[PDB]
Amino acid sequence: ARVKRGVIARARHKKILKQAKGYYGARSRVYRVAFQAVIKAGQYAYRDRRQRKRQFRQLWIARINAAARQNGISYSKFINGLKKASVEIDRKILADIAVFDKVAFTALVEKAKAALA
Amino acid sequence: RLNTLSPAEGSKKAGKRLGRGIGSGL
Amino acid sequence: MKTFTAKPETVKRDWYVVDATGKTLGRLATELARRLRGKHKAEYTPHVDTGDYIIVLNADKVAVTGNKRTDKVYYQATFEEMIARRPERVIEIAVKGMLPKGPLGRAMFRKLKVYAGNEHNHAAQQPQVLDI
Amino acid sequence: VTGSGKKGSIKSPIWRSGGVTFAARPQDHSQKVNKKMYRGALKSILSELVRQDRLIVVEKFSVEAPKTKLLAQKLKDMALEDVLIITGELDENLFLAARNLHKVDVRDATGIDPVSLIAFDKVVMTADAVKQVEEMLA
Amino acid sequence: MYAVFQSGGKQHRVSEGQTVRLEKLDIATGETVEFAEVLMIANGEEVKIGVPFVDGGVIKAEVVAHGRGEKVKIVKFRRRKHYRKQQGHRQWFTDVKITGISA
Amino acid sequence: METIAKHRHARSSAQKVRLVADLIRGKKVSQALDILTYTNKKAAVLVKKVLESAIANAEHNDGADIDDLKVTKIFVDEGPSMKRTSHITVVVSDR
RNA sequence: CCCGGCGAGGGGAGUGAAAAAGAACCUGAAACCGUGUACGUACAAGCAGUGGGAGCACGCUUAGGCGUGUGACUGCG
RNA sequence: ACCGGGAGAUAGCU
RNA sequence: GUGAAGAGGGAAACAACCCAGACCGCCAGCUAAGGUCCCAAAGUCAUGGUUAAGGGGGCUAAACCAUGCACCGAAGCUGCGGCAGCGACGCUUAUGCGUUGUUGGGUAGGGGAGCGUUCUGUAAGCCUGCGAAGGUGUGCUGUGAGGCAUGCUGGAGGUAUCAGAAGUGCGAAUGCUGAC
Repeated sequence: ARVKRGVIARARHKKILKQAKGYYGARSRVYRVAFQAVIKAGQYAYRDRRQRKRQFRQLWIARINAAARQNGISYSKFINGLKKASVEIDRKILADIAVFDKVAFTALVEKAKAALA
Repeated sequence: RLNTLSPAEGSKKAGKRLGRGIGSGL
Repeated sequence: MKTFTAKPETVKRDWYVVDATGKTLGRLATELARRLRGKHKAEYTPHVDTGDYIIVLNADKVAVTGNKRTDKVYYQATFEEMIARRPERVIEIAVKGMLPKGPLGRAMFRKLKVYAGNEHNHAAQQPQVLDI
Repeated sequence: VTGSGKKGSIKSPIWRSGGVTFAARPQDHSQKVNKKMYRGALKSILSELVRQDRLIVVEKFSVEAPKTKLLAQKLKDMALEDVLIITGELDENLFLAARNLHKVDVRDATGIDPVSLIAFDKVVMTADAVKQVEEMLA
Repeated sequence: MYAVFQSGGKQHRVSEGQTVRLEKLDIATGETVEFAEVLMIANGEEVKIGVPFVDGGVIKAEVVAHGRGEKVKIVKFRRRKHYRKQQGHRQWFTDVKITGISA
Repeated sequence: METIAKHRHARSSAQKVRLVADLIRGKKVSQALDILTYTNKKAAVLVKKVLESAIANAEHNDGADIDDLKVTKIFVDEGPSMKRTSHITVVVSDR
């Protein structure tokens, strides 16, 4: 019951390669290197799926601090006032408001200052 | 009705083909 | 929706005037570096040159206390001769050392123009008055 | 493999045109089956055929002449086209008539096999064949 | 003129008419859902949130249809020890159309 | 109107013929012939012969206006190995 | 019939279902080598991937925005 | 010295 | 206890130092170690003192001591969604669950559940010249091995469901054959 492995092997190689487009030469043509490149790219993607949260958190904090400093209050004191003011607006929405409309951010910061003491 | 006939559960074991990949154990 | 990202073409960057008359070297340089990076603006983006144009005037008035007046060294070179020949170079080197390394960092640094005299031909750009 | 020489070796399985590592040899696959087991299987198959209305009993099944047309007409009259006619003494006329028809097979009482019974839709066995099978199965 | 509300634990700022992505909340396609948890209402003169979870208004949303997200490949494998472990993931989601905000 | 002519199994290295052909790609026939006349490389003769065959095919099979024909496409490809042969292809068209 | 050296080779006409069957003649992938289109590209690096991502061309999108094509810059590697 | 066979030789480890 | 067989964060870099055991997705929040001058996210925060001792620049605090309130800070905890194992009340029996609590890093190793290629019966059945096998792109689909429909080429075979047998799944053995 001899069996030829050509069809399945070629299909597997095509499946591996099709998800390796654009890897600067050998990595997109040599299977022995293409498989390793794909695995490394997958591992990096897995790590970045978690690092994205950290990066966006840092960006939002920076934007909130930049917006607040225009009002004369540091980011730490601003968020402390918001927490003591009993406001659950997260940092993403704060950054969006700061970059979109400044009136809402002014209201938020003045309420925070009022609630600081 | 040769299609309907099937072995009793547990009578036949596929067996282990060691050395074929990593997801099959050995 | 996706978080807003600064556009490197439609972002408006203004002009400012900074005077180093009796200003601490470290603090003034740090404020200049922070402002040039655009972190002060709400549209701050790490990969976009959103900073403004800041003009530093009278670099010869740089103030440093303690023994650093003579202990400081430059490359050999010393603080006294370097400040005498070109006061702007101290601020330039400080800002370059206090900015990211790469094409974006050098591009942001290029926007910093410093002179030892109050008069400057760049006044045609309507440079705003700023205090450090 | 024809040839020789060990200058490694050319007849190794890895080498092209080399011998097979586990070359097969002519073997036998026959499996022993207990006589009581076989009789029980036959009885179970017969019971299953009976309960499914796939079994037809006829007092006598005879053909006047060894003509396949007559056998085909007789089977058509009984709404049968794929059957396993079973009888006692293997009449020459019936066997000759049914030899050509691919869908119709006729065998003596002692020639019944599990595969033949199961594969064919309906099984027709004469009363004499019924008695012979009953005696055989004990 | 918009509103900030919390649905799946992550706050969303949504404008009227525009559809917004939300977690797979178990509700029939036809029925509309009211998001009483409104964390901010925005207008020409926005009303501030004196008390958390302002109850001055509610938000109407309509689930046009459910569905699964885009295929994502995860490789828990690491250390380059010559093993492959690829798994597929397709997160559930719902696109809800919000029309009308109560101040 | 786009005539094609090729020479198969040319007894010349593919790289040299490519070098010769690249000098005339996108040019016009009138000056392409003159450029090929003084090219001392051996492949120049073969390229000129192929171009002449292309012009002959265009003028005979197709309608007219040999003068305004342009070398829209020209290339050389590797051929069977006995040493490597080459296949030369030239396309001449009014546009 | 024509170019080509009365060669090789090729283009027309024609047979043929097909000449995407032409005697190197069923099907004809990969490495390798070429032209066209779009994008980026230049001090050596040591990785040349990955999250964000403008810009650059092409379609949908009333549009906004979306996918596809490359990937300036940027966190990590 | 070379060719075919004992020989898919024998212990060892890679 | 750490690696072997444990990811992640901090100590500039670094297996041994500290916190901390990665089921998966989220552009959600709260924390441990360590930090809040820029590089780089956080106090150029307050109180009473010492001072010249300081990964890059600079530091008169941007160095140190003690106190207070804050913030950043990981794959840690929590919020939503999704999958699987296991102990348990109930119908349910061959399974759906109304659920509950907990678990889901992992080499060697053991156990369990699966996809895929050839042939044989099913099969003188089904599809198929209104287009089979193969080649080549697309979309859908399954946690995966895979499956399904279709554009072009291909131009005549493939085989459903259920069972039986393998010369059965290549990434390297200075492997062998052919081509570059």
